[PDB]
Amino acid sequence: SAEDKAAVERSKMIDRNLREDGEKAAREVKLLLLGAGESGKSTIVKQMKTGIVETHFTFKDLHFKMFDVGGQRSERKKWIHCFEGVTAIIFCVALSDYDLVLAEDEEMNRMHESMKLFDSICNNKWFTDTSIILFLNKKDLFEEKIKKSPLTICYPEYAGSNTYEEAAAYIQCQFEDLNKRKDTKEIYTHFTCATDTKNVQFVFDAVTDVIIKNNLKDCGLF
Amino acid sequence: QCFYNESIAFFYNRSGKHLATEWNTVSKLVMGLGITVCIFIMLANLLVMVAIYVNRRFHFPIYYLMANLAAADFFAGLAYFYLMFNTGPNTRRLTVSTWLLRQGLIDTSLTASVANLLAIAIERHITVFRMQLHTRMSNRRVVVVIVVIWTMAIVMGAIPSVGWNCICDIENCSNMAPLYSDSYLVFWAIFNLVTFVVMVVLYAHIFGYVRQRTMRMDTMMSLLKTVVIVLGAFIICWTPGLVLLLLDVCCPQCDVLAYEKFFLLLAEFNSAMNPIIYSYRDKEMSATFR
Amino acid sequence: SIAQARKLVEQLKMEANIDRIKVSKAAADLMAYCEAHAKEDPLLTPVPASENPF
Amino acid sequence: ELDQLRQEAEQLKNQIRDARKACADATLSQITNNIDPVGRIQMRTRRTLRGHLAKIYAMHWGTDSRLLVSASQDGKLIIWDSYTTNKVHAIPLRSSWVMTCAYAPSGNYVACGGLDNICSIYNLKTREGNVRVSRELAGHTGYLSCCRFLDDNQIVTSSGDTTCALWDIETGQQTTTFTGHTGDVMSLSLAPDTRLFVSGACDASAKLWDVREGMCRQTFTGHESDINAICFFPNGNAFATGSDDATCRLFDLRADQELMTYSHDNIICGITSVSFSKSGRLLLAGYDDFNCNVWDALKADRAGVLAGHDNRVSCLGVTDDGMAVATGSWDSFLKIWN
Amino acid sequence: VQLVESGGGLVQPGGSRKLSCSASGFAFSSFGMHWVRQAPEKGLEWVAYISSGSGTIYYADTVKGRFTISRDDPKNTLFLQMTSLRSEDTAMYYCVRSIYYYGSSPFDFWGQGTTLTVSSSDIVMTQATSSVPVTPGESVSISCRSSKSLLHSNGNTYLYWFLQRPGQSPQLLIYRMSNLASGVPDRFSGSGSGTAFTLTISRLEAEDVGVYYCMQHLEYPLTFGAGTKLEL
Ligand SMILES: CCCCCCc1ccccc1CCCCC(=O)N[C@H](CO)COP(=O)(O)O
Repeated sequence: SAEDKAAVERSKMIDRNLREDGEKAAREVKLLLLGAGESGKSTIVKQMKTGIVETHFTFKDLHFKMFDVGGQRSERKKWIHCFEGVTAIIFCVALSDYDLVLAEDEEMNRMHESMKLFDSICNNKWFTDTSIILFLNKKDLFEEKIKKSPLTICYPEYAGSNTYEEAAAYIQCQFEDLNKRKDTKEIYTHFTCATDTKNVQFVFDAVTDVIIKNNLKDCGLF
Repeated sequence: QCFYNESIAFFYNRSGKHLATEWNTVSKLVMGLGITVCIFIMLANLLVMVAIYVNRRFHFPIYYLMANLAAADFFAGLAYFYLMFNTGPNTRRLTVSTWLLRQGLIDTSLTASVANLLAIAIERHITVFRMQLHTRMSNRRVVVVIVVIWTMAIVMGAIPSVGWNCICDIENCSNMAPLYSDSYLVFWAIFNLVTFVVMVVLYAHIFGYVRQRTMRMDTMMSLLKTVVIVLGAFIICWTPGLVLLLLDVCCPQCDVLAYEKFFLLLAEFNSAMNPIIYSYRDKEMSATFR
Repeated sequence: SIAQARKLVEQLKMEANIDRIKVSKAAADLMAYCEAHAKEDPLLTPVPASENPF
Repeated sequence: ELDQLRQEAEQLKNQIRDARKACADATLSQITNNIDPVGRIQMRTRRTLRGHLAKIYAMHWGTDSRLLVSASQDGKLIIWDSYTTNKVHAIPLRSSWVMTCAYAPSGNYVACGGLDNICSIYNLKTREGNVRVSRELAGHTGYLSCCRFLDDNQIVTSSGDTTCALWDIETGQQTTTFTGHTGDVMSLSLAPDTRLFVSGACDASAKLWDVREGMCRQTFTGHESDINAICFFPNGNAFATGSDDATCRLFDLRADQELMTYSHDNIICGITSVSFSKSGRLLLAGYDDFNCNVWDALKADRAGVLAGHDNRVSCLGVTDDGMAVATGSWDSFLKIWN
Repeated sequence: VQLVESGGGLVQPGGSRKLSCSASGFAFSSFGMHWVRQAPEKGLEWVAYISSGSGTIYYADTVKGRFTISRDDPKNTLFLQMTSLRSEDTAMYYCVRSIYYYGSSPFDFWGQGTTLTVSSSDIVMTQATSSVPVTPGESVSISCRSSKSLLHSNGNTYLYWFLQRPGQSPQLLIYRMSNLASGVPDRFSGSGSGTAFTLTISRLEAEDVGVYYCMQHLEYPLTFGAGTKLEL
């Protein structure tokens, strides 16, 4: 029909718009963030330039989209699957939470609570192949905190001196051991660096590596 | 002056070559080793193609070129298998047309194998150098390069079968292939030489890029191991043949006929090793073997 | 938590104070409606391609 | 005291449970023992709609049984023409995280929502011929899981804040708020007469609500895990729930009990969508098995399967006239089965 | 949502003049545009058409290869390039918008058109009623006849209706048989099948007196009918 003929011209005009848009979305980078209330996710976001909040930034000729979804306060078991296949999962924990506790629970240290969230995400059935970037914040306050208090409060076992060098290191590693997908996904842990702000550059590099390494994975050249 | 009048005997006798009407120790040995190599190539490629087709997981462009390499090497196995059952006394049963058929099969099969290796190299360079995570990959550039490979393979195996041979210039042509011309052997060997140097530059660029970017931040060991073993198979299976052919066409008094039957067996052994070089690393596909 | 409990108890008391019919009769009613509209169902009885919009 | 009311409250559950046994005269499976079976239901993919570049979560038929809507994480809302497979509208969303769709009964409006906690309403019939967003219903504190238009002005929504709401689109305020769910609400279904609606929540219970009063009339339990989909029987005197226990259950509103469970030993993944047939004889349930089963709704015998999708079947809807069944999935394709 | 066109006036024969129609107030990039001309004493006559995004350009028999039609989406304008005007091109050139999708209403909005006075296998729709006398508050029926079965296979009778009040642009009433346009009272109604069509007005007023037109859209070049003026 003359009308129906113009109709299939609309469906072709629609499809052009869908393609151009599809391939524009592809070049943008999709990072999911999680963490504790006092983690420093806020501090990370500042460095980078209700509902699910999205933030857009460009760096070294590449476009990044960070999804702060910590404000959902519902059940993650129903809505996390929506993020399956994000480039990488930024995760923030505050190193100065080793000696505190949640004011609501009895004696679950904040640090032990942070691990519990990290355990469930690093081994989540939906992110088997997804890499994790792990930011550890409040490293500065942790230096001054560890100079006065012991670390043994939170971790009973510690074959180590109360020096930042060793103190931090044990924790990092203690977090990194959580993953049973050792031979699938890479955790690139970095300590939040105040002045250089290269937290952004680490992610840039960590993503390209996640990409280049991933390119290596599907292509079996690895 | 062109003559397809004469038989194979005239062409051999014009060359330095010997017909070998009688069986030989050497002939029996090479028949056994060639049939072994051919059986190995055929079996190994059947498994690779069967696995690449049975799993819907291996339905992506890299695995497409992998299955294409398995098919090309199976074609090479068949060509070398047919070249056998036609050597020693059996060659005396040949004619000009049939001899050209045999040599053409060999040319197109090996050219296809070399082109598949170059194509896989070019693909890995592209996949590594893209700067996105997912990039929904189409089936366009894989099928484009699959037809380039096969077009080039068929044109290269047919050119001497038609026009580029010494049916017209008896004086000016090869010592090993009595009918292929020095021009054709130079061309085939410079083609393979530039293809090898292209594979060398591409994998070196891959290594350099990955090194710079990831070291700015173990992968280094695996990448260097894989790169070295991929180029090594090619160099230790081709440098012999290529240098031997250049010697035939350039060097006077270079007795190059003596280690010919073996260098071709080495070049077929390349295609023997290819399905396992390109399937050992992929834990998943390798294990799929059950 | 006293308010939540008080709002809770009157909810079930309202829920318990409803007329309930036997499953015997309600079973027949679901049987009756399916058979009464059986012959108007495209998916139950497949329709020839002449009256099939797809 | 807390214990006084609690020891009281646990008693009130007893009279409800005591009366339900007294009304359990005979099982539907015993009553429908002599009904002639439905026979093998061979249903083939007639149309396949392509154009989504991400996983589909939601679709809704039109009341004219020809047009339909779909949303995906690509941040596009597409109105399809099922007959000619051609796109009528492609609506860009402000939020890529969309989990629900509704197509108004008049077909003048379409609504979508998700993790952005907002129900956006798009106007289709617009003088300037470009679907424009009409209203943004922002009164929830959790992801929206479902939404169903009553009229061009009334829309009822269920969210992850354990509450359902009835809205007034002109004013953009909740006319009524339905509370009482102890878990995240996943789906709602409106009655044929649009006077009642049942909602399924993550607390393994379904509640019958009254749209005018705003109070819960009945609550049905029996499932073991989250209830992910819900639909009334065509007569509005029954409804079916799909859960993560890989069971579908047919509840009655008058008898206030459970009638059937549609469980098969082979099936171990969770039900994502359920829908009925125009006669109520077939219950189509979209599982995570990547396929979709068709149940005999009065025999509880799996008669028919619709296996055409690569990934999980997210949404599954049947037309008003029952001439087709369309299933969406995470493989980015809608398929029309007839 | 107004449409205004520019150009026209007085041109000697053989001259080439350009008509520009500046769309304003609607999504011009997604509207298929037409041109329809009306002779000073005669009825409407379709001339040109462009689809959305300049994908499809059609023409009438009398202007094939003589007219060039173009659209400028970013500037929301429509152009017509006329070449070697003949004496039979004296007409008011309306500009019409139309969008084609399931259930849409093509030819819903008509421009004011421009006056152009040059110095000096096709469906035919037939209605033999003109200057019909009628009184306000009575019921009047307007009949139309086609030379071809407009009822397509899918069941769409691509017959349209229009109403041109004296000194105004044409206005859509019925975009397909048994359908009613937007912003038109319920009084207008149309029932017909195949080649026989009627337009029934239950009760009329001084506002809807004027000339009525019938158009088919089964296939190009969208031949119109003669006028049917209501006398009052
Ligand atoms: C035709 C050139 C294409 C390019 C070179 C292929 C190649 C590579 C590496 C070693 C050798 C070659 C071919 C050499 C001739 C082909 C043969 O079969 N020779 C043997 C040598 O003993 C006699 O075969 P025959 O006379 O017994 O039939």
